[PDB]
Amino acid sequence: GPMELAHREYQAGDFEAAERHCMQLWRQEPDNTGVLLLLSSIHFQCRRLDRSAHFSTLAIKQNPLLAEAYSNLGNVYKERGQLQEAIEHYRHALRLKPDFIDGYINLAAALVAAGDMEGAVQAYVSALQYNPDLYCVRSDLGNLLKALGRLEEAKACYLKAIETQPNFAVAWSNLGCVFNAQGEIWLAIHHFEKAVTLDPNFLDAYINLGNVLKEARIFDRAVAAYLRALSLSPNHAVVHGNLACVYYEQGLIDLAIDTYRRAIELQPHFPDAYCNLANALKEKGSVAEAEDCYNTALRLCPTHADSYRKALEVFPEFAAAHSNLASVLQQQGKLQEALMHYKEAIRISPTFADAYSNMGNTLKEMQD
Amino acid sequence: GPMELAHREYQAGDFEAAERHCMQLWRQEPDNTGVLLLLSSIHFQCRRLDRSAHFSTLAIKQNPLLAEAYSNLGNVYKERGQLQEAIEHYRHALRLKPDFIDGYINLAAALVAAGDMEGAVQAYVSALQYNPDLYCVRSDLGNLLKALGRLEEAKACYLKAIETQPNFAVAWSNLGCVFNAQGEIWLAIHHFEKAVTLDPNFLDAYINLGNVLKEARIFDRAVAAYLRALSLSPNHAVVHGNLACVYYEQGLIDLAIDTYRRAIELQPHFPDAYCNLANALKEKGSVAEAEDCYNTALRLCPTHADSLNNLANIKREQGNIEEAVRLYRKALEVFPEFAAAHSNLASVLQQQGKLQEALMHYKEAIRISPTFADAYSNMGNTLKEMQD
Ligand SMILES: [Ca+2]
Repeated sequence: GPMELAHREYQAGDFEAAERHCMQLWRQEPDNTGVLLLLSSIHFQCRRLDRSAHFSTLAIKQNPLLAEAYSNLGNVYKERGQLQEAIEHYRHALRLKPDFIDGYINLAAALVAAGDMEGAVQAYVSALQYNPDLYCVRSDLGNLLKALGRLEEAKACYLKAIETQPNFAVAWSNLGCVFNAQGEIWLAIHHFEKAVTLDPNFLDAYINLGNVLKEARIFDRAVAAYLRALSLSPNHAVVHGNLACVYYEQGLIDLAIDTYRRAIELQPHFPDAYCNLANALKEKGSVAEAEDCYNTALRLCPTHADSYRKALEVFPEFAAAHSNLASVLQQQGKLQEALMHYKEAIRISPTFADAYSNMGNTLKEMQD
Repeated sequence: GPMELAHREYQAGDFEAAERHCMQLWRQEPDNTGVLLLLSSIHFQCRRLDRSAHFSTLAIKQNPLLAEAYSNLGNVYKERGQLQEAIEHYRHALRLKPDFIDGYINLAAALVAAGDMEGAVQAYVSALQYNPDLYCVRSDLGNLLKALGRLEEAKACYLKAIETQPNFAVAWSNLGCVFNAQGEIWLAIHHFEKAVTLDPNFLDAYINLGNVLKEARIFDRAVAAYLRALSLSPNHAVVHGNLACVYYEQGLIDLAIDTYRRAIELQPHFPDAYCNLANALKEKGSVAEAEDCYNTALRLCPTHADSLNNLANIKREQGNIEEAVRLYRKALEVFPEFAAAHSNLASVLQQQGKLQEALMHYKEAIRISPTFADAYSNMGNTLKEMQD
C-alpha cells in the first residue's frame, strides 16, 4: 500500500508527504501497526515527541508485543531526560525481543546517562554478540571500559574495531590514548600519526600527537603538530599555552612570552599560562613585570595552593614546600621531623642545594 | 638388568668417567648402542670429529634404526664442510624418526648452509609442528624468512617467539628490523627499546635504535644510543661514522671532523666515511682537503656517486665547469636514479643557456623525488627564461 510511497517520502526526508500517506492508510487499516509505527517515528524526526509517543501508544494498544513501540516510547522519554522510564521501556522491548540491537544501544545510552556504567557495558556486549560488525559500538564500549580503568579491555575493543574497519581514525586515536596512559609513548605516537594520516582534519589527533612528542621531548615534531592543529582551529586556547611551552624549552624565551600571552587572551583563566610567562620574563630580564604575572595567576585561584602543610596536602612531593616547612619545624626544636622533611625534599629534588645545606645544619644542631 | 651408573656420571659432563664406565660396559656387553651413541656425542662436543663419527658408525652397525646415530654422524660431515653427506644422514635420521627435532634443526643449518632455503624453511616449520614452544628456533625461521623478503611471515614468527618467551630480547630487536625495513619508524624504535630495557648489553640493539632515531632526525636521542653502543664496543668503526653524521647534522662540525677521522682509523677502506669527512671540511672552508678526501674516496671506490657528485660541486665553484659536468655525468652513469646529480647538472646547463637540456634533468630529478623543492624552483625559472 502507500507503505511504498510512505517509506519513500520518509527515505527522502520529505517527512510531510510521508505523514500524509500514513494517515491516509491508517484511516483505512486501523490495525496496520507498522504504520502507527512509521508515524511515531516521523513525528520523532520533527521534535514532535507528544505526537510520537501518542502513535507509539496506539501501536501498543493494538498489540502489546511490539518490541519497537516500547523502544520508540523509550526514545521520547530519554530526550525529555526521563531516564528511569526510558530504561524501563527499553528493558521490556528487549524482553519481547532479545535480538533487538537498536534497543541495546539506546539502553546503553540511557544507562550511562543514568549513571549505571556496568549495565551499559553489559548492553554493548549483548549488542556486539548479535552484531560484531558494529565497529562504532565496539569503540564506544572501549570508551566506557577506559572510563572505568580497564585499559587492556579498552585496548581490545579499539583493536577489534580497527580490525573490523581498518580505515577508522577515531579508533586509532583512542587506542593511542590508551597506550599513552600506559606510558607506552612510541605506541601512542604511532597511532596518533596513523589516526592523522587517515583523517588529516582530525583536530584532536594533532593535539594529542603534539602532547606526547612534547612529553617525549621531541619538540620540532611536537611543534609541527601543534601548528597543524591550530591551522585546523586557530582559536584553541590550550594548544597555544602548550606550543609556547615547547618554544620556551626550545630556547625561544621571546616567542614564548609572545605566545604565552596570546594564549591568555583566548581564555584569561589559564593560570599555568601566566606563571609560565613569569618564569619566561625572569629569563628575559624583567623580574618586576614577572612577579605581577605570578600574582595575576596566583590571584586567579587557590587551585595550585602555592599561596605550607595544606599546600603539601595538595601538592605531593613539592620539594620546595618540604624545604620551607622543614625550616620552621627545625628552628622550633622539631629538627628530627624537619630532617625527615628535608630528606624527603632532597629525595624529590636531587639538585636542591639549600636543602643539603639546611639539613647539614639541622643534623649538626642535633649533636651540639 | 643393565649397568647404567655410567650414564649418570656421563650427564654431569664427566666424559672420561663415562668413557671409562662405558668402555668397560661394552667390554662385557659389546652391543651398548647407548654407550656408543653417548661416546660419539662426547667426542663431537670436544672436537673429535674422527673418533666421534667412529663410535656412531658402530652404534649403527648394531642398531640401524638409531636416528640419533645418523644425526651425530651427519653433524661431523657438515663440520667437515661436506653438506651432501650430512644432508642425507639428517634426512634418513628423519625417515626413521619423524619426531626427531634436533634432526630437523641440524637439517635446516646444513640446508641453508648449502643453498636450499625453502627446504631449510620446511625443516624449521615441521620442527615447530612437533614443539611449538621452541622460540629460539622460531626466530631463526623468521631471520631466514626475512632474508627472503617475506617480512609479513617472519614478523609472525618474531611476534610468536615473544608470545612464547616475552623476555626473549633478540626477538624484539629482530622484529624491530622488520618494521624499520617496512618504514614503521615508530614501532621499529619501540621494539629496539624493549630489546635494551630487557638486555642492556644488547649492542646490535643500540646500534639499531640510533640508526633509526637518526633517519627520523631525532639526533639527541640517536646520540645517546650510539654513545651506549660505543661504550659496549669502543672500536666499532661503522658506529663512529654514523655518530659523526649525527653531529654534523647538529652543527658540531668539528666533532664530526675528529669522529670521521676516528672511524677511518678503525677502517682504512671506508669510502662513505671519507666522502662525508670531505662534506664536513667543505663546509668549514677547508675546501682543499675536502677535494683530497673525495679523491681518496674515489680511489677506494672509483664508483662512489656521492663522492662524484659532491666533487663536481667543488669543481663548479672553481669555474671548472666542463669537468664538473664530466663528474655529474659519471655519477649519473653509476646511478641513473640520482635525483641530486640530475639537478646539479641541470643547473650548470641552465647557467650556460642550455635550457631545454636543463628541463630534461629537472624533470628527471623531480620524478625521482617529487618532494625536491629546489628542483621545483629551478625548473620553474628555466621554463620562464625560455618564455621572455
Ligand atoms: Ca629568452
